Amino acid sequence: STDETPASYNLAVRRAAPAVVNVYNRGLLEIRTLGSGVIMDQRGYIITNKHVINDADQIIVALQDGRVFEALLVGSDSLTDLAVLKINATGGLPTIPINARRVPHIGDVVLAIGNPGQTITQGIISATGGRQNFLQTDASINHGNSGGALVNSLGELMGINTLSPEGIGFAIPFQLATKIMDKLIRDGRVI
Amino acid sequence: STDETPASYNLAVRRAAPAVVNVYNRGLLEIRTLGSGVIMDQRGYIITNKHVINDADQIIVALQDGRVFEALLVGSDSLTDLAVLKINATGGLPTIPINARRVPHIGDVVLAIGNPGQTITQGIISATGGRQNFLQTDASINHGNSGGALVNSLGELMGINTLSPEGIGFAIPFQLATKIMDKLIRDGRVI
Amino acid sequence: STDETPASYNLAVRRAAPAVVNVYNRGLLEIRTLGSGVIMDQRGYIITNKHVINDADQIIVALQDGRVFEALLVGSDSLTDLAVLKINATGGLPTIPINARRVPHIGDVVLAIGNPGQTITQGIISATGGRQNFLQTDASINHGNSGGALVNSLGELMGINTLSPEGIGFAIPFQLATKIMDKLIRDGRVI
Repeated sequence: STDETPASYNLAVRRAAPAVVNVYNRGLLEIRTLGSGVIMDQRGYIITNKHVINDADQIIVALQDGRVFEALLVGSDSLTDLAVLKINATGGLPTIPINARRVPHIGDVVLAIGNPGQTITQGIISATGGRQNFLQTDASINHGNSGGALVNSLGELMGINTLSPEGIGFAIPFQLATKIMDKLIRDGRVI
Repeated sequence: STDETPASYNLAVRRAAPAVVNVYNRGLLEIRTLGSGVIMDQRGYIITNKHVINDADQIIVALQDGRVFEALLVGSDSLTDLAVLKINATGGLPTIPINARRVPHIGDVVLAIGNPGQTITQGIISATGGRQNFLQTDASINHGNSGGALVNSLGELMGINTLSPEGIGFAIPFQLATKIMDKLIRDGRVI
Repeated sequence: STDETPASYNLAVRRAAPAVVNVYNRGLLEIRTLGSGVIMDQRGYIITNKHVINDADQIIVALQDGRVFEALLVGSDSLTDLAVLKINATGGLPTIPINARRVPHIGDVVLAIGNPGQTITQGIISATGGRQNFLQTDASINHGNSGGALVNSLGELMGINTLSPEGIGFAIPFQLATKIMDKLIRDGRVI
């Protein structure tokens, strides 16, 4: 035992977890924990759930490495319950690994990462995903990880954890989430 | 990441999932989803749960590949809550992989496959299984997969998912299910 | 399929499960199942939950191999809900594998072993752990395994399953559990 290495998905945690953040509201002084989010690129864009940021007076985002920014709402999308936020990117933002060539398959191991410290759960893709139906997994998806990332054993993004037929959780496929993000960055709320 | 392959049990899904079917009732016009089932052999026999087919006016079975047959009830077994159905086998029926030599061990990875699209969940054998006590697993077993198959990482049948001490699901060991099926094929309902 | 070997954590079950025991009460004749426990060393010391043994007239411990001892309460610790018991050690007691050099990492596969036959569930370490916060896992932790062991793929002890924010279970890190045990062996109940 002392010699061998335990079976683990910590590799995927190290690669992906730095990019998953905590999202807060700062009403006026009161601070509330809204949910989780995912940093997508170096420009400083972040995906979360529309319900997380629906009634936010001031939106704060907190990385695992200690940094704390204020975020502005780029726009949202009610059908997929997504929302894009924006923050100034100090040189060096951790971003969620994305592989556009990677095709998710049923049975793929996935970790749901969310920051209520950080909390990670394991399952598989039960079913591959408005425009299209969503990705299903038996990894626990709750408020503490709603808006966070779902990743495979390599750390590659498979989807965005979402809330709301029992024992199964839902994520929005990363292909669709990317397209919704882009369209929200250009136009605003899009229909 | 782009180079490497994600950890996955999709191999077992491809081998086993084609054999798991949807079972319906066709009362007179109304169609209801009863549950799931498993095709056992080329003769066209199918195992499901006695409770799934208990009050069926007309029984319909639907494969993943698009084919739709009517099934007749060969007989049932109340103690194990199993039921054997029969359909005409067009040349080429997908059958559930079975390995009679394979000995299931505690800790074995298992997938619960059921067709409510198809839905798959992952766990292990918590406990190895009337005549004998049943197999236990922490893979989610619900109505959407009740009557479906439980399989290992190789796709080999370990048992038949059944419903009805929390957080644990139950399947009937494939050895016992085979024997009950045979006895139901020969005699009818057996005691 | 017939050739290949199923993915399994049965290795860790064989190494660790023999050490996890059933704990009973023997009030005066009535016998009740209190919960689970873990044999730590050859001296015959056993860890369980303070709540399992809180109102015990007579404490009985039963190994998987058939042996049945009476245990005496060495002392307890309310903050961590732990308790140390003692039994006479016939030559040959199975003990829970412990690796003091092993550092638990987030994402590590873990099995929760408890004896309500024996029942085992699988998850990962969601979060690494009074003195310190506890270890989190998505492996099912219930009464049937409360007081039992949490182990990695190698069978090495990671913590003691404990009961009492949804979908997540808690174990006391094995490093802290060792220290509490020692201090309870020397002084008694410790503060």
